[PDB]
Amino acid sequence: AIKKAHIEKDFIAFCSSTPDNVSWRHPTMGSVFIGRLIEHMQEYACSCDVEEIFRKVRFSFEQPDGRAQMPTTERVTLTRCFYLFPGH
Amino acid sequence: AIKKAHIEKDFIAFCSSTPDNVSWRHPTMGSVFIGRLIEHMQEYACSCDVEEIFRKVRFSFEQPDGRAQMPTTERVTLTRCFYLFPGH
Amino acid sequence: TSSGSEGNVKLCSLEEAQRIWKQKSAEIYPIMDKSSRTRLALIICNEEFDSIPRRTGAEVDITGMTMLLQNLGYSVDVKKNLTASDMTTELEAFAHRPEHKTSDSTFLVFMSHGIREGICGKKHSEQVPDILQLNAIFNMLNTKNCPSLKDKPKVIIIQACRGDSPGVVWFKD
Amino acid sequence: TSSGSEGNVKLCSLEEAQRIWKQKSAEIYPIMDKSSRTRLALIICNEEFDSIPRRTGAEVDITGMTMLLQNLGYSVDVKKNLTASDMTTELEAFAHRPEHKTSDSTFLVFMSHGIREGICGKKHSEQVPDILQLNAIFNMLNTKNCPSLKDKPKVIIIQACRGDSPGVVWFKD
Ligand SMILES: *C(=O)[C@H](CC(=O)O)NC(=O)[C@H](CC)CCCCNC(=O)c1ccc(Nc2cnc3ccccc3n2)cc1
Ligand SMILES: *C(=O)[C@H](CC(=O)O)NC(=O)[C@H](CC)CCCCNC(=O)c1ccc(Nc2cnc3ccccc3n2)cc1
Repeated sequence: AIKKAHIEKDFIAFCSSTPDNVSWRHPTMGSVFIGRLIEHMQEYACSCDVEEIFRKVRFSFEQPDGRAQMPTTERVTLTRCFYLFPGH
Repeated sequence: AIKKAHIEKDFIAFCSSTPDNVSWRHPTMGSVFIGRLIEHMQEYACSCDVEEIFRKVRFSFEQPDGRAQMPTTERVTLTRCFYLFPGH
Repeated sequence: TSSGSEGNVKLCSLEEAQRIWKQKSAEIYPIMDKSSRTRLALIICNEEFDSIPRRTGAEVDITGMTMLLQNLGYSVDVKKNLTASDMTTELEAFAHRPEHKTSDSTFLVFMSHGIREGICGKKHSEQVPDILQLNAIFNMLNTKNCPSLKDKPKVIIIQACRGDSPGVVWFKD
Repeated sequence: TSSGSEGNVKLCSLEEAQRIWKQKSAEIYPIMDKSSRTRLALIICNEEFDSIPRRTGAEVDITGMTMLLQNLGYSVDVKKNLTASDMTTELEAFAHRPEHKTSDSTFLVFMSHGIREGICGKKHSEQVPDILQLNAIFNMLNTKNCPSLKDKPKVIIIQACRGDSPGVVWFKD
């Protein structure tokens, strides 16, 4: 027996900036989006789902400085909450 | 005094299907995505933020029938949870 | 009762509203006072087309979405059967509405035929495309072109095909 | 202590794990048993390019992301300085890995220069573009081309420019 499945499902993309716009990177400190994402994942993977975490990353960029960027979540087909349950 | 603001922020797009794919519509019952969205908004606007609601709409499409489609959330720059607080 | 302004939308009680505001700190979009706010929404729906099949049942969608957005406190503008150029003109006009200044959010609803590239205008054909891109919608409503909606949720809902494929693959259990 | 496998990632306690599983019904992605699962992740990072500026500091990103994904239980493959064609070949190979069958999820990380159209390969120039589109990444990892990851979260992270604009507008208070 054969069954139908959605061709595209359970995806989430997270980009460092909005379309048309630059993303910033420091020669010794690395990319700000990457560093920010690691920090937030380290902090919130235990209590928040990945979509929640990505929103928090976005919020941390809310107030623009001299090097503004706004990380964007794209093409989301997550039907459920993705909890990482670190330690398990 | 002038201040900088992100050019693109606080957006959420919700599409009826995934890229490349059809979205379904009944001649007397209307579009399934639209009908499903209304139902979920009526039910969950009181307790869930819009991003949560859209995920629930997606979940309702999880099991494919003869007319499968998967609603997609796109280009999200919501930095906060958007609660509708119906009645307020 | 559905006889109230919010119709069939389940109400958020004062206790529930206080609980949500307490559970999360400064991670919720601020809502303006009900007595003063001027919330705006726009529905663009194409049903009758020059060269592509009629979108029978679209009226059900218009009714449902209009009533829903009104229930949620939005004043709904409904525009029907527009070309991509006409949609652009309508969107630009929407972005210029003074009410957004005294609003906390907005909803945009597009309902039409669609292809991979975007949303079909009434004049669309394969020979001469009449398409509004999603990219254009975002640009027209961003901080540069719509400063009044700065920091405010802009929800875009699109009912349209995005191609001709059925969206499915087979698998065996 | 960060001396454990999860390093600096804050641990989810058994009480917290039970509370999350109780608060939400059947709206969480199932996690496979730790003893048997074979979680896979892939990082593609381009630092040195033929015709565009060197991505100094990329090594910090590689280190951080590799360690983070390992902390979260993923076996990380790291590939450096690839053309768009080479990225495609690597992605196709990743989608064919037998470990995905005994996995519950995957992470894909892309770090490079980028333009509006997509991610830059090592050979990219304005005259002869070398670009991998985000659309291609999704297609290569979907149910048709990667049946092993059916029903499983596929997280794609992209560090790249998406154009030349600063991403800001001015306003007065
Ligand atoms: C693509 O451009 C358009 C998008 C649009 O909104 O118009 N879509 C189409 O043209 C599709 C073809 C791919 C629709 C063509 C119309 C044919 N309709 C059907 O075959 C059909 C059959 C059965 C149902 N059933 C059904 C069951 N439950 C519900 C519940 C709520 C709403 C609708 C509904 N419909 C629908 C459609
Ligand atoms: C576009 O294709 C690339 C994307 C990439 O990831 O390489 N981006 C660039 O080429 C941009 C130019 C638009 C980066 C060029 C490098 C110049 N860097 C800076 O001017 C700069 C200056 C200061 C800082 N500060 C800073 C402060 N805090 C942190 C914390 C964490 C990480 C980094 C960081 N950096 C950064 C960059």
